[PDB]
Amino acid sequence: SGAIYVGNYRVVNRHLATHNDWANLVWEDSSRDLLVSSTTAQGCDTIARCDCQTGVYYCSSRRKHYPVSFSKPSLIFVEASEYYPARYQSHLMLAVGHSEPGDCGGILRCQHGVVGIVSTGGNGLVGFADVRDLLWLDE
Ligand SMILES: CN(C(=O)[C@H]1CCNC1)c1ccccc1
Ligand SMILES: [Zn+2]
Repeated sequence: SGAIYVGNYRVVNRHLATHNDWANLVWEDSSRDLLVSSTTAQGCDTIARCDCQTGVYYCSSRRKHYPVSFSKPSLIFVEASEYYPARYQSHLMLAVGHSEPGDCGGILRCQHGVVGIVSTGGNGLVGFADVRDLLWLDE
């Protein structure tokens, strides 16, 4: 689990979004595994505006942050799940690292802020849904 809180927005994995998320839906992309919901409290997270390919992500299944190199956001084939067990996920970044289902929502961050959230795992690769293109999150 985990979310990004920036201004009056909550960013979550679309597959973990709650009733309240969908009740206050701002934007969702099933191809990206992202949902943004509206919040009453003003969030204080900073979204990275950059093309960093290095950062640190939180891995709940190890209670540890890992520094990683990650690929630029791309259209990536993803398998096995129950929300979508096989399809192309867009705006996805991979790194070599540990991820399990429950690690989804872990934040990946660089010096410039939040890069994205853990979205996919399997074969020792961790997929992060990029948020850096969502310039609207900051206004
Ligand atoms: C196992 N796996 C793949 O098969 C991808 C890797 C690049 N193209 C196919 C995958 C997908 C998403 C996240 C982590 C791993
Ligand atoms: Zn950066």
